[PDB]
Amino acid sequence: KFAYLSDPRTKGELVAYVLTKADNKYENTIVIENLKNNARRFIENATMPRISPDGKKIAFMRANEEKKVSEIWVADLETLSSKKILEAKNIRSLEWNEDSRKLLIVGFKDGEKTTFWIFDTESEEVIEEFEKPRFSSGIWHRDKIVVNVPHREIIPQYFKFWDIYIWEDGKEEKMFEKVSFYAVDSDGERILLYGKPEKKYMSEHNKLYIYDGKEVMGILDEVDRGVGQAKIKDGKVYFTLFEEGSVNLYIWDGEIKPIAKGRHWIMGFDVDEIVVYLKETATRLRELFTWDGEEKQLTDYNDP
Amino acid sequence: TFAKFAYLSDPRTKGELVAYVLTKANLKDNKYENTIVIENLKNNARRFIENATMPRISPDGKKIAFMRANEEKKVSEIWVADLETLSSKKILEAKNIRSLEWNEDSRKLLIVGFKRREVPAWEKTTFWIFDTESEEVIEEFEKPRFSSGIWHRDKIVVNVPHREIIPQYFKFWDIYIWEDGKEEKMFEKVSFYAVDSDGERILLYGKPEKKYMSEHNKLYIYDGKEVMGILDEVDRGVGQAKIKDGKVYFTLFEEGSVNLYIWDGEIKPIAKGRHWIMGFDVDEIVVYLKETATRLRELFTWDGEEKQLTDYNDPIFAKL
Repeated sequence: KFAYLSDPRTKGELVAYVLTKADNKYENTIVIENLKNNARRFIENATMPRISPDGKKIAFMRANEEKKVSEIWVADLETLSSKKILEAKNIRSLEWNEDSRKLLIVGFKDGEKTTFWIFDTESEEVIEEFEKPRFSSGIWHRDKIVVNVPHREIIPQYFKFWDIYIWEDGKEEKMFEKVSFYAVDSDGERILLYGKPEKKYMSEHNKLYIYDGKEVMGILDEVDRGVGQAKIKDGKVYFTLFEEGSVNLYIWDGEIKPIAKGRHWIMGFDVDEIVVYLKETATRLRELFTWDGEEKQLTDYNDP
Repeated sequence: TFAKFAYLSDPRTKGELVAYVLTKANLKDNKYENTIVIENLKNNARRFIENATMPRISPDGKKIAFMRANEEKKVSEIWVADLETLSSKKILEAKNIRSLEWNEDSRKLLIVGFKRREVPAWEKTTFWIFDTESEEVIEEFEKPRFSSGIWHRDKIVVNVPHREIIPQYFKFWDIYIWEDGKEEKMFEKVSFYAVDSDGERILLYGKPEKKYMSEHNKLYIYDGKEVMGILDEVDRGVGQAKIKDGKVYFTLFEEGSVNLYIWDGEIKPIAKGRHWIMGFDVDEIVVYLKETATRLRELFTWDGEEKQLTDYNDPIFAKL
């Protein structure tokens, strides 16, 4: 079989991704590549690569058989002394704080709870923990956490709605009540919201909105397309659109401009100093590319 | 602070009967209460079942199955009311109920849900077949979490998530057909799942085979020969879909509206306009909930022509 790439990530001039190949069973491996060197590192049986903004550390998930546990590890990129920091039944998200110190882990140990752990690198331990209803999710907003929780109602509902809180040190305030979007990213100032506008919950497409404490501002209101994945970085939002057989990557900075548009589908991207993504085509499996204004191919596992 | 209104959900029809859930604030007990209303289309006569949701009228119009929440036990109960003998009873207790569906014979009842200890719509999944004649559960089986099932004549078509160990993100399903404790695989690792059957054709919902798939779910019909798409050339999201006598009834999300259509080899509108259709059903007649910018959802029928059946929220203004 071929090499199947997942979960492209970048910070500084490092890029990382998951490589899936088959011996017995299928095998995941994190590859870490420097973009002025091209030498590669290897974490075996690892998934969910997340590297700190400052580039000193990488967190990851390792699947574990027998105990049937999902493990969270953290390692120094230099010395590479990895250590297991947490165990859970399942992990839904893993995200570094801007300070390259705190890690947010969301996962599962009426009914079930989503657990949010905050790991500290200096203490070298989990320092806070809280629980929310099921299907909850969260993201860092500076040192606060923006938490999405499903909207609970006694009146039967046809559409699915969300409450959104901002959380800090055990206390929280409700941002939105019964809305049709949820928070997916933040640049520490603007929160990026994915979904449908308030009262137009019956609308056709998932789109994007920015919120800073003043008003909710759509950035795709007049584009009749649906969004795949989106990120925000320094006030600019990077996002993928479903467009007639293709999935294309765009940037918004007040104007929508294309990063990677064509007969392809972009399946995962990340952006720090340089935009990185996985692009697949009809004939070729997804390879890793970079984009600094111009596209460059970084991987060629599936040559043929 | 507001809620002065009646909130309608889950429209159903069999023969000359329609039913739905009416939800309303009890100003005495200070909480919302769900009531099933059963209306006869010939004379507009109504019947009520208090403290109930999930109305399911038996094909022969002689029974209704429904769900009752026990707040104090944290369990959902399945009940059956006999509209002829005017009696009802609890037939099953479970933690949660996913679906409730009568067999064509108005005797067997398929319940899918989650057992109790000791896509807009109104660690194992358990499937129960309850027999109203025998008055007991006659078949019961478990599948992995997030499985689902529908009747296909006297068989059950079962959708099971295709987990596989190749980590991914497009959702795949295996689909089996089940009878008398034995099953057969019909589809292996497909990006759709069975949502309805008319006894002959199976209606499938999901995303195209092959690389192309992406934004919207689509509708497909399995006829015993090939899986055929019926909306591949229409770039719109699909809501709910049902198949009856080989015709497919479905909602599309179009430009801020949600419209109801019928497919019979070509697509024709049933209820198209600046509105949203919030659930529908079809037997001899089509029934649906329709909401607008200025009006909360009310019940409507369609037999070639639209007729408004309810006016709870505008009882003076609406019916002139």
